[PDB]
Amino acid sequence: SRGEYVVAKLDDLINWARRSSLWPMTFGLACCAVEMMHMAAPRYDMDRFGVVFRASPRQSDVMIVAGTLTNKMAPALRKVYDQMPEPRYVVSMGSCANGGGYYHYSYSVVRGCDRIVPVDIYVPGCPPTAEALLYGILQLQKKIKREKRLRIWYRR
Amino acid sequence: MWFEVLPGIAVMGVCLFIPGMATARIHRFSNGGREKRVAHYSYQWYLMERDRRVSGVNRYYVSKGLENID
Amino acid sequence: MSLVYMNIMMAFTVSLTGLLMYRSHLMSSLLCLEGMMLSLFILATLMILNSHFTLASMMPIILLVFAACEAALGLSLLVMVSNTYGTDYVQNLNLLQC
Amino acid sequence: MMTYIVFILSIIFVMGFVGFSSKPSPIYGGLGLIVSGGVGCGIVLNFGGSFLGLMVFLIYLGGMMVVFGYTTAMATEQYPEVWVSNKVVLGTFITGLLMEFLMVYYVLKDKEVEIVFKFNGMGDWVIYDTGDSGFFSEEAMGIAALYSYGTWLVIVTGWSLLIGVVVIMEITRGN
Amino acid sequence: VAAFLKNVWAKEPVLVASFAIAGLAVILPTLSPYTKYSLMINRATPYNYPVPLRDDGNMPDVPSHPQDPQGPSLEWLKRL
Amino acid sequence: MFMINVLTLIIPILLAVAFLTLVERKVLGYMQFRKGPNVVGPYGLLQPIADAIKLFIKEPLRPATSSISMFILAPILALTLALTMWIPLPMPYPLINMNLGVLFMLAMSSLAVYSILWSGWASNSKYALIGALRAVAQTISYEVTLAIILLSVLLMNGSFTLSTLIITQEQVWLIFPAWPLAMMWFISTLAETNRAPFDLTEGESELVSGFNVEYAAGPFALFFMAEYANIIMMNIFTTTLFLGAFHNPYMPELYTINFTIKSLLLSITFLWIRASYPRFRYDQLMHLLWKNFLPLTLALCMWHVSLPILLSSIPPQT
Amino acid sequence: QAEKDRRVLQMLRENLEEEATIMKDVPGWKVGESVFHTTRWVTPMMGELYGLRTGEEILSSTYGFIWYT
Amino acid sequence: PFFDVQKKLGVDLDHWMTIQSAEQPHRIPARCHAFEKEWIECAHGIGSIRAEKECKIEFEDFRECLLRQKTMKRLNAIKRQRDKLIKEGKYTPPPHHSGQEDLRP
Amino acid sequence: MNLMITLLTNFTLATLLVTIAFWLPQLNVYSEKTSPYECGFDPMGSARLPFSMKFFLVAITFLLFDLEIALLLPLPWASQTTNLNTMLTMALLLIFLLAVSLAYEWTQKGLEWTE
Ligand SMILES: CCCCCCCCCCCCCCCCCC(=O)OC[C@H](COP(=O)([O-])OCC[N+](C)(C)C)OC(=O)CCCCCCCCCCCCCCCCC
Ligand SMILES: CCCCCCCCCCCCCCCCCC(=O)OC[C@H](COP(=O)(O)OCCN)OC(=O)CCCCCCCCCCCCCCCCC
Ligand SMILES: CCCCCCCCCCCCCCCCCC(=O)OC[C@H](COP(=O)(O)OCCN)OC(=O)CCCCCCCCCCCCCCCCC
Ligand SMILES: CCCCCCCCCCCCCCCCCC(=O)OC[C@H](COP(=O)(O)OCCN)OC(=O)CCCCCCCCCCCCCCCCC
Ligand SMILES: CCCCCCCCCCCCCCCCCC(=O)OC[C@H](COP(=O)(O)OCCN)OC(=O)CCCCCCCCCCCCCCCCC
Ligand code: SF4
Repeated sequence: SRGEYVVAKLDDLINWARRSSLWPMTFGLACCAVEMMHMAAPRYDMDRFGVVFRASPRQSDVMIVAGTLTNKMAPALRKVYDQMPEPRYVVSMGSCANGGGYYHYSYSVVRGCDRIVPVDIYVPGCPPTAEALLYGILQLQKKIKREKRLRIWYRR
Repeated sequence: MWFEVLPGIAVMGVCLFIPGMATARIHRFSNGGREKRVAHYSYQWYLMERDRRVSGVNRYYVSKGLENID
Repeated sequence: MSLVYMNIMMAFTVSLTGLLMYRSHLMSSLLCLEGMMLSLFILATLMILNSHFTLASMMPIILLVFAACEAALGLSLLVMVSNTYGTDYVQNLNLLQC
Repeated sequence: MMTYIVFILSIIFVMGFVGFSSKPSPIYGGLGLIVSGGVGCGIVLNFGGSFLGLMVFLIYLGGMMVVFGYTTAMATEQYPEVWVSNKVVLGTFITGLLMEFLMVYYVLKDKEVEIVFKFNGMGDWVIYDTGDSGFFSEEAMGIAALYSYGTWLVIVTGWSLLIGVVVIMEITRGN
Repeated sequence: VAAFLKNVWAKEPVLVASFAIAGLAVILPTLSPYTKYSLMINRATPYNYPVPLRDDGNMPDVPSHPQDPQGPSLEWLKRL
Repeated sequence: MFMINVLTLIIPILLAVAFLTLVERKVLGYMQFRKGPNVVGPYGLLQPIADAIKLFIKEPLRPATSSISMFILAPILALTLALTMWIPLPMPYPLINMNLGVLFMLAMSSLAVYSILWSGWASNSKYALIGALRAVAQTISYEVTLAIILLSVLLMNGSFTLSTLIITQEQVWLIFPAWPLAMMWFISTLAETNRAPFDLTEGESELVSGFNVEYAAGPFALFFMAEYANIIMMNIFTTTLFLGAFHNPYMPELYTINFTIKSLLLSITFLWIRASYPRFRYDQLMHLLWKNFLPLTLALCMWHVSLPILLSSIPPQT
Repeated sequence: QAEKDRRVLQMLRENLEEEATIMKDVPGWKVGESVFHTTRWVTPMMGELYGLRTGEEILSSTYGFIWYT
Repeated sequence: PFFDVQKKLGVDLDHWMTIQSAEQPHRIPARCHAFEKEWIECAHGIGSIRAEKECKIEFEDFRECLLRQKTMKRLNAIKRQRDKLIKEGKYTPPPHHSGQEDLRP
Repeated sequence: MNLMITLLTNFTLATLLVTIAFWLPQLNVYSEKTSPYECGFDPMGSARLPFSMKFFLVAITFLLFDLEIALLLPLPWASQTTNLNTMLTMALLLIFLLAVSLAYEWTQKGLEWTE
């Protein structure tokens, strides 16, 4: 049908616009934020791919959990994720933001950021290098590209 | 290198070339191939109204020359 | 007279009855003062431009200058009030009743 | 109904005056005074005084901006009233608009009204002059004659402004 | 007064420049010989119509034609 | 027919704003030893399209504690004032040939501050209030010096008409006899639009985002295009004021090309200034214009009002 | 000046001749009665000339210069 | 008290903006210059008590020139009668009053 | 005629870009996203509290100065008058009084910020 082709092309267009204009949030906690700034360094140059940091959650696309999410910090992270407009993606990077890392058995460490916020991409390492984080960003772009929003809306 | 800032800037040049000249082209289309006459002072407006009345077509840019008189 | 004269005079009377009944706030009265000044300016320049009195065109703008000669002054009569009390209510200005 | 353009602008002028003279909150009073100044400069610009309208627009925009800074600083409330948060403010705004539109309807019916003076109902376009003004606008030459003729006015105005500056310094001192 | 001038030029040169510009702008038009040139240039600009006078019979200073040699000419303005 | 003229005025300036975002990102990257966007298309030509489509399919996020009417009116007023104030600029023939275009642009530049002020006040947040009051401080810092600079530089033109400014600069540029006024005007235009080093309202260091911290996508783009159209209009205004090009009435394209490349160089100079300077404090900017610029502006105003009388060079008013 | 003088005299005469045709059955009316006690010529007012014409000429005459761009 | 300093010292301060018949810039005349000139020349030196009843014709004509009340009343009556005749269908507008008029120049 | 057409066109083009931005996408509103943003934690107090200003004196000075320099704006046209010495003297006197007022504000520590 022609309507299926139309909604498929529109879905491709909006996925291209959303995946080529990722706006992360300036939000770091620990070592992995230093590696994120080294991904923002002139060598790797995230702004080539349309990735540009934005300070406010209201004008941001994704959130990169870079560091250790402790017990005193989790409500703040949850509120910051809640304030972001849809569609919203979370990239968990580093061992601390994945499963607690070095501090899995600590009393005041949340064992992974999955317990607080939904996570799209898990980036392993301590720290995962700027090349690895750029690879995770490109993997997130590939995941956004194969979204099927308008096709499912036409099917539903 | 640096010269790759020159394509997009060039597009900006086109984006700053289109409007203004278009107004001139518009000013060369409505006013019959001449500039749009300016009326900063009331004497110029009175001359504009006299020309519009004397053209006979209710268009001030229709210029009647010395062949009109006897 | 004309019609716009009636409307500007009605605006002046509206701002006058806005000024004369206070609503426990000094800034609102200052805004009413500025509105009456604006209405007087508009009426004066309307009459002057209608009657072709060119040499009186110095009148309104100069008039407008003296607007600040009270209006900004009113603000300088507020900050001490707002240093005397935490707010700028006109019911706090009742110490001179005895 | 384009011949009554100045009348319509004056209707919006009194509408804005009713809007800010009901005193809801000085933010929205400032917005109403900005709207009133805009339509007033439109009126006087329609009468030919473009310089005077632009000048009063600029002056009142600057004054209202300083006022807004003051009310944000000093004259504020936990719950400001927009127009309907207070019964008295909404009520007096409604009766102001009702009186204005009643006067409009009465003057648009028999083209004559008696409020204390006597007013017509025709548009103001009748009272214009039919001749030209040469190579100058009268209002520009009139205000430019402030320096060639009005030496006394310039002297007293400059002295008043300097004394005003000194007065502002002296009042807000504290000791 | 040289020490005061040097100190105020080392501390705040902007005020020194402003006061020098102000002093030149105040004392200079009274020294230049070209102010009267501005005076008759402003007076020689014809805003209004030169309304003629009735010929009573004894007016030797005003001409009958604009091309007559009598009258206020502006060859000085063309020369300058 | 006038509809065609106004749409061909307002659509290319939106395209110019989008490609100004592109040029800003790429030039600012290249001045920082790195590359700008080049992966979206051929040399990154499709990045503004991706940004614009992305921002208009996101959620608007109107807050609950914010007065919704002013929250909607403020970006509309910002974009509107950014649109209907490009008109009196002669390019080389203005769309609206106002007799008092300079005062019109002054008044509508004073009016555009209220959009920032009501955006800060409407969204119930402390950072927005701080941004709005910093905008107020910036306005009272710059406005009087800007107006006196314009008055002193218009004493050689003859009148407030922007169309006659080309005729004034037909012989020589106006930057040669008024270069201190030109420098002070450039700093005033930098501080007017809240551009670096006088940002002070969208401060990402002292604040998070300032007055537009509660404005999500859709309304947030309006402030961005308003700001960028404002910087282009300041560049064109400065070019017309101080760098008047040769105008041929038979070939307006010569003047169009000339002031286009001059305004492009002025915008490049704006971004050149942006990448190289630390942010001013907003009390130091207040003491910058009121103590250093203002006395020199007064002295230069007296000099420029006593100069043409001194030299029999009073310009005509017709 | 001569053209303007003849034009306004023509317009005033045209408005005067059609005033008698419009107002002939009204009681107490006098056609062409002045409002000034003197017989000196006064400058005609815009309502006296364009009082019986269509609105396009009104907008061209009393608002044409100010609204012109 | 009115200490008339200005005529005592011969110094002109605000006598030029007092009336519209004074020395205007570039000899720009007011719209009612003749009426005000006649009223001032009529009521010069005779006192206000005599001038209120001896030069009332010139002052009434000047007030009519200032506000045009009677001209508005006459124009309103003419327009009302014309609209009433149009509504009754007894009157047709002339061709020169409808747009196709061919003015003088 | 043309100015209100341009104003209406620009107002319509501005006001159409929000109703497109509102009614187009998929919205999901809950009572945690639209809270005021205070860097992850809920704020203390309201944003309608008195925000004690410091530059009130310079604000009043700007209130006077805006119109006191707006008196100086007809100085181009004032260069076209026949009487030129009087105009030059009055303009120089006006700007001199402006400079005297500014210097009096500067010397009395009026430009400095409170607290
Ligand atoms: C439009 C054309 C191009 C313009 C230039 C654009 C490109 C260059 C841009 C450079 C970067 C600007 C970034 C922002 C900078 C902000 C700070 C700033 O501007 O501060 C201003 C600073 C302020 O100084 P400050 O901030 O250091 O303050 C010093 C304060 N005290 C002294 C107390 C310590 O300077 C000025 O205000 C100077 C303004 C221009 C002066 C021009 C003088 C001309 C010559 C006059 C005569 C001199 C001779 C003597 C008299 C002779 C008489 C015959
Ligand atoms: C009945 C028929 C019509 C039916 C309705 C549909 C009409 C058309 C809708 C828009 C176009 C739909 C197709 C969109 C692209 C689909 C293909 C795609 O995704 O291509 C990917 C390619 C980049 O590939 P990438 O994965 O990034 O490669 C890695 C790089 N090493 O991407 C590219 O190379 C670039 C893709 C560019 C897409 C077109 C340009 C953007 C849209 C412009 C028009 C709309 C917006 C106009 C302006 C709005 C205001 C700014
Ligand atoms: C004032 C001047 C303003 C100028 C503004 C625009 C500047 C840039 C102009 C265009 C520059 C080139 C852009 C190229 C985009 C990428 C095209 C492309 O390769 O698309 C491929 C994509 C997927 O196709 P696929 O099926 O994978 O191909 C099989 C290959 N073996 O297929 C698709 O994505 C589908 C086809 C998309 C085609 C898009 C073409 C460019 C559209 C740009 C929008 C504006 C156009 C101009 C508007 C103004 C003039 C009218
Ligand atoms: C609730 C919030 C507000 C929502 C609505 C917002 C609307 C847009 C607000 C921004 C624009 C405000 C404009 C204010 C008036 C500006 C006047 C102006 O631009 O004048 C320019 C020009 C003067 O030139 P001049 O010397 O007269 O030339 C004649 C000889 N050719 O003039 C001319 O050449 C004359 C052209 C025709 C003029 C007609 C009369 C004036 C029309 C005014 C329209 C209404 C303005 C309302 C402003 C509200 C502000 C809050
Ligand atoms: C008659 C000439 C024209 C006069 C009228 C026109 C003036 C145009 C310029 C207007 C200037 C307005 C502002 C003036 C402020 C002066 C007072 C002042 O603020 O002095 C302070 C300053 C020392 O700085 P400080 O005390 O630290 O300041 C606090 C923060 N900086 O103190 C100083 O730096 C000293 C300031 C006074 C001495 C200046 C000397 C300048 C000499 C220039 C060359 C010769 C000029 C000859 C003309 C006569 C000059 C008196
Ligand atoms: S994962 Fe390792 S590098 Fe990253 S924050 Fe934890 S300890 Fe630091």
